[PDB]
Amino acid sequence: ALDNSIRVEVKTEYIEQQSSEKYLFSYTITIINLGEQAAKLETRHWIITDANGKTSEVQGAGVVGETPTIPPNTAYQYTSGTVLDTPFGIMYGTYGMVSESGEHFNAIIKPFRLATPGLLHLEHHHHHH
Amino acid sequence: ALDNSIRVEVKTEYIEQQSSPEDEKYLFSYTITIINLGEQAAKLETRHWIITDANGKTSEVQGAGVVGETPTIPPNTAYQYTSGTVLDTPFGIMYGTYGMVSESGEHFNAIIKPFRLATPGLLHLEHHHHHH
Ligand SMILES: C[As](C)(=O)[O-]
Repeated sequence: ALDNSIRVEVKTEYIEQQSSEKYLFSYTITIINLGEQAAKLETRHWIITDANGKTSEVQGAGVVGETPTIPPNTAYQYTSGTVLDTPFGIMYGTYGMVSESGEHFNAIIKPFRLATPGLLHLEHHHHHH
Repeated sequence: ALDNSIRVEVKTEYIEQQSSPEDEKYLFSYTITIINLGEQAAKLETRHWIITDANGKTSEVQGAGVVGETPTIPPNTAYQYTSGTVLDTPFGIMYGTYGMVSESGEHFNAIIKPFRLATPGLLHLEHHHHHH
């Protein structure tokens, strides 16, 4: 029931540039419950930040319109997206969970990158001879 | 000439609400199918969208290709792709054109008929029944 009983994994994908400039990204999240009892995702709380420092927040019921119940040792996956004003940004937040025993807690979704394949930062190394 | 060689079909889906305390936002996805019924390959070079919210407030999107590519659709082939858009109202309309170019080098447009974007059950269901 305690925190850490829920692990959040994330993958993203730059979808398309909407020049009017805006950038559409998609993100697929897998919420895995490794706790003793089942847990229900009741709310979400996103904090999005673009390359310019402009930040926005989204608080709502469930994810993609659903409040799934994730039994123990089960993984719930879903996909959504966000439109940024810049070709890259950072996104993090929390999910409002509720244990089978009626105990409410937050599942943490660590910061993750939103970026076009051309602006994804790469550190460069090489062989020393 | 080749204006009839391409047919566009589309389906949509309400993904998720992206609203902030005072700024309504609704994320939609759309899956376009571009069928080349021509006897020659056709390459999608540009797109030009006209997006309208429930109040007539429109936005215009113009760019090269779709989702990062300018696909070549050979004869008798249906190319599908998915993208999306965010509206400030739970209902809206989209329409526009794709700038196509044929193997022969000729440029023409593939029309994209207007289609809706709507959150499910925005309008209550109407009921019919076998009379008598
Ligand atoms: C599934 As999407 C992020 O292209 O609306």
